[PDB]
Amino acid sequence: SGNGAQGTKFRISLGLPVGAIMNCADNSGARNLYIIAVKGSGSRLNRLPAASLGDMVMATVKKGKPELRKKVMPAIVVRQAKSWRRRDGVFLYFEDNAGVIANPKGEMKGSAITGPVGKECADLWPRVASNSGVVV
Amino acid sequence: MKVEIDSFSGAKIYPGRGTLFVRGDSKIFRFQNSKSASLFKQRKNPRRIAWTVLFRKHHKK
Amino acid sequence: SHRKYEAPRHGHLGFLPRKRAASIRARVKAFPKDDRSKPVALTSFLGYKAGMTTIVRDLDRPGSKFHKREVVEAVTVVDTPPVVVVGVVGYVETPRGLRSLTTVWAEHLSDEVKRRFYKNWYKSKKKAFTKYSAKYAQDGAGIERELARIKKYASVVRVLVHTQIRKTPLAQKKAHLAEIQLNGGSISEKVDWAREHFEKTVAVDSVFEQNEMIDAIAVTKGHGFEGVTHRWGTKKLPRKTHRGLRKVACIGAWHPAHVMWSVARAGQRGYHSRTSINHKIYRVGKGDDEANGATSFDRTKKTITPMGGFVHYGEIKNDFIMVKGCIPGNRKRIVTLRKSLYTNTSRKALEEVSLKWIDTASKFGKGRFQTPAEKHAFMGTLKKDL
RNA sequence: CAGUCAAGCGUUCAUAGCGACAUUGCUUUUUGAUUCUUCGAUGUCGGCUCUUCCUAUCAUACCGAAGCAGAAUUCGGUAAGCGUUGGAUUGUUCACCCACUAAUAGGGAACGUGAGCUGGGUUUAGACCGUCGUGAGACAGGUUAGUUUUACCCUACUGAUGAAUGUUACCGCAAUAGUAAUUGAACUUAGUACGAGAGGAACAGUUCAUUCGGAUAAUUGGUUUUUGCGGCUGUCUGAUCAGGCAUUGCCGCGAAGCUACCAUCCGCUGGAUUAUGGCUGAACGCCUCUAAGUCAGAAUCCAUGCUAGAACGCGGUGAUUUC
RNA sequence: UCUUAAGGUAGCCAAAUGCCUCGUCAUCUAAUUAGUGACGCGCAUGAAUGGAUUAACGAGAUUCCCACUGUCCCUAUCUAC
RNA sequence: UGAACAGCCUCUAGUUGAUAGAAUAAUGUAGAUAAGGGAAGUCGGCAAAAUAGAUCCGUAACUUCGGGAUAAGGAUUGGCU
Repeated sequence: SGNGAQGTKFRISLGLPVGAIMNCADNSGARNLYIIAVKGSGSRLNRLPAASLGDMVMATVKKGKPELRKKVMPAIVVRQAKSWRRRDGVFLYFEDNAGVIANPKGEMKGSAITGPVGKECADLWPRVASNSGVVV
Repeated sequence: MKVEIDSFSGAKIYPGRGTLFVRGDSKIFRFQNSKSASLFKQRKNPRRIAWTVLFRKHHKK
Repeated sequence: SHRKYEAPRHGHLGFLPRKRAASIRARVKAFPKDDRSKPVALTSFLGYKAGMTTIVRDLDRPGSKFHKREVVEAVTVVDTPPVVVVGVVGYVETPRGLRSLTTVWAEHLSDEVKRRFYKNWYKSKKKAFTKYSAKYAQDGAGIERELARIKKYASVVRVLVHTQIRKTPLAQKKAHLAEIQLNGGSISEKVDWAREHFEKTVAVDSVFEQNEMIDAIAVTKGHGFEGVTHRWGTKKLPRKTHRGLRKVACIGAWHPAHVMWSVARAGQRGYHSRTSINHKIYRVGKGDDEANGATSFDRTKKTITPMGGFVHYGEIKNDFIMVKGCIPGNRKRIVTLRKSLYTNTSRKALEEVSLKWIDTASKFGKGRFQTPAEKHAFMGTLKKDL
């Protein structure tokens, strides 16, 4: 995670490599995100920084508000839609994949969340489960 | 623990088995196998697929 | 010049050479340490891998996310019929390593072990160990001399065992015959323990018990001749590659003017002797007992055999070990079981494991029930059910 | 790349770290200088791939000195075990940025590597434009287009057999050979130590992750010739049931199979050490880690553990053929 | 202030033409030696040695967008030969 | 069938010739398919894939007033009476 770790991430199998355009979930004024890095990444030769649910990432909003388009900013995936294995043998998935903008400490820059969140990112980032509607 | 019901076809899902789809409005669907999973992505109607328990209930067998 | 990005060595040099190992039975390259304080018992066993499955247990570790909540994890089934101990051999050490001197057998021997010694049972004169039994049919007249020789000498005595190939549901009808180094008690206790155990069945619930850090020794399943990329893990070549994209591109610079040993290249993949460590046995179960696949929370009579049985194997009417982990080898493969080599804890080796639920789902596909009575109770009657 | 002396800088202090004037050298990645070799041809930039090697260390391990209160950060020592990334533009080597990182070390193997690739470059012929030339044309001045040949030989390698030790079968030994697991983060320790405050540590324990590795298919996900079941099209067998063909007619599902950090498991512990700190103790009646003796310790090294068995290194056991 | 026969007028421009040069600025992109719009002492642009402009066209050359995808992250599977 | 001497099936007619047979490793040549992501791969989106007929709704800049234009971007299509 970095700093925002009340609990570590058991490995959620990767489903959003670099360049992915994952939707924006908040009330910030953005619409969709573009993954440009992974914080806490790996490093293997000719291997992308591939993130998953709850990975703090760098991203650019390609599209929206003029003060939120075209810059570098941290983000938190909340929805993956690549099916991963929880410890208790259940593979769940979505069809949307999305994240929120964050600050480098971990509160959301936007004060709402559109849609469900995951239990993993709920346990891993506490401001989300405050700001989520539902949690699964 | 407990053993469950297919969200399409109505059959016991012993855990370890199956997948779990969630919609954008947070709707939780469970599927024992890719037969029921792919049929829901093809939006097949449970009251029409003739081995579904909803078929069983709608045709009273 | 110099390699434009640094990357790992693709593959592990220590498992060179990658040849087909010697036999269908795995060699054993080490044993537990000999110590007189432990009583005289085995250190190993030979069972068969019959199928994999995946059970539900409780995790109990103070600090996980899933402390005292549900998990479900992969196990492996090894059919373990209690083997017939006959005979023992003797090793004495030298600066040229160990050296054998003696091999003593039981008097009566079985059809399975003499079919191990034969190659043409359909045409044999049944002449096995006959003058050996002529040395037998006496008290110790040409026997107790080598027995006391082993007592006088011979630091390591290994029990010979052979499996029960008639009790496995296979069609091989030929027994495996292997060894166990006795690392309990002192030497005279070892040899008269074996002298007792001549023609005697020895069992896994006698040698082992639950929550034990065990080892598997197996020749992994064969996979023929092989391409370099799946044999070693190399990045493929692009589409525009005249002569082949499943290749390793360079194989060396100019000088060394050869192909170096480490350079990845084709060969055999599969059928390899390996030995894995750190397993935990999750059930010691009995074939002369119903409810084999029943845990403490279930308490319903159901065997570990799935409906329709394990694919390529069948029924588990012997005793069985249900152990954690991916042990190598496929179904029907003889695998050598072993105790540990080290007294680790990690706060892992000593965890009490609770059995809650066992997937007896149909491995022949993706099963929808656990029990044919359950299946009939669900679907009701059928056309075939009059 | 690395030293020697010390004018000074370093608040005061040459040497914490630096260091002018001089100086003695060391490597071949430069670039020259040469022309010793191949001009009856050594395929030629760069990149993609892949092994191995150097230590002149960027990170990891242990330490020592700091202008080290703590945090960080600088110097030095041992070691080459382990790791050294995703992209932008550029044909690019290099560069310059955006980031990730524990860190983005220099470098080599015929400026590794073309019967391994590609052919963007340069490097023929087509054509333009620019400048020069009276023209022919010239230009490491621009641009666009331009066929990238053979392995069946020998040797190496990787795997495979295989005659000869009386025959045959079985059980082992181990001389030899390689070796790997590596690196963070969270909690707690602790707002503790420490610090005027602001700030703010490390050891141990627990829990996961990065990179490598080696297995495995129970589930999941992938693959369909099971042409297995069902559906659809056009035409043929008078019609139906059934099917023929469309180079697997298409499509949904689908076992058996194989398979992914795209699935789960798993990666052992004993010793001898170097830098480094010491004990006893001289020479040098004081002192001293050193001269004789000796202790503690690294990812080192050697074992354990692992990997095939010398197909000319061995051991045991069994049965060894008649009318 | 000299000179050559006249000394670049309409235009176009880092252009298929610009050495320095990866020009300066704007745009483009997280990020651009590319592209794009401008600026002009433009080494060496410029008038049928044709200038500029342009609908439609074009197996021409080039940058971005959308959908798209095994090109790749990272490979795997079946068939025929 | 079909817009059709497209591609497919058949009639008449001609043929059934091209070395076979056994197993079906690696790598090929030819085919295809792939979960999440969607040029990041590459010099360059080369290759490959995705849109594809008919009917109807509707259509920008610019224009040499002829075009652009099937622009774009949507909808329905089978069978039976």
